[PDB]
Amino acid sequence: VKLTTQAYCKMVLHGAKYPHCAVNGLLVAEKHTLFVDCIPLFHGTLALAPMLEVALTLIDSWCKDHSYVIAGYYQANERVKDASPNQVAEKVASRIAEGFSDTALIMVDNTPTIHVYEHHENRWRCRDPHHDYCEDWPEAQRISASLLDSRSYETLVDFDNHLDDIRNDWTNPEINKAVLHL
Amino acid sequence: PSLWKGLVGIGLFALAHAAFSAAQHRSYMRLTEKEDESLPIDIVLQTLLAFAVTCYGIVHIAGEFKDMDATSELKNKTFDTLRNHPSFYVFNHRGRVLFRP
Repeated sequence: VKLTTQAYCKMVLHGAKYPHCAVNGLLVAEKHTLFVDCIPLFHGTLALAPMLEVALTLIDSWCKDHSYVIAGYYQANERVKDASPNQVAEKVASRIAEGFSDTALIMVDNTPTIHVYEHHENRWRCRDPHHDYCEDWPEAQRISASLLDSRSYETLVDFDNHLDDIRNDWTNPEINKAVLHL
Repeated sequence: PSLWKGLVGIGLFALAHAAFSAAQHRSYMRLTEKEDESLPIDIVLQTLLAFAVTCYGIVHIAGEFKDMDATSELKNKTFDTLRNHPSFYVFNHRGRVLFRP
């Protein structure tokens, strides 16, 4: 229900690296739930099955060895006003629900600025209209800007950039390595 | 290297000098009216060497060839530079509210 400064900073960095395009990834955690970090998957046209179902296994193979487990899924729509979840968000959340309970469907509202929908027997209903819980807002807002002003998103890499060149690390070592000292 | 241009320049200069030398020798032979009418091999060697050097230089300055296989030019392309259509651009994304509101 809470996100770590690393998860939030990686989310905002991937969202800023491709503003014109959509943003998607998988929030993975340790095995009440805290989102330690996210693995950003793709951008642009996301309504495609094979590359999305490859990321499932190619991230599980890393998390099972790194003692991690995938907990949630975030999406950022192309438009700046529309933040309603598409069919893809539901179809991916239902897939992780069968392997890990308490799945959170995150919608990055471009114009806080984050919605969290939870499934309770009927649908996916958000909680941001009522209230959204985080560990500490000012710390995250400071450390995010600290990496934003330096234009560090140009250095960030996601799974789509990794499928182009394997020399790129989808786990973002050089990002959280700077996050720890800030 | 990019020094081929200077090579063809020196070749053309030597060719012009050989042409001037041949003009001088022709003037001398028409002045003295000799029945030999044989160009000096000294200037003939210079003409041939300058011609060879200049031709070999312009063979290099002409520009390099390119592969015929189309699949070779798109081997470095990525879908991040093909999805974008400069005609159907839309400006109501998050970059407007994020970068310089």
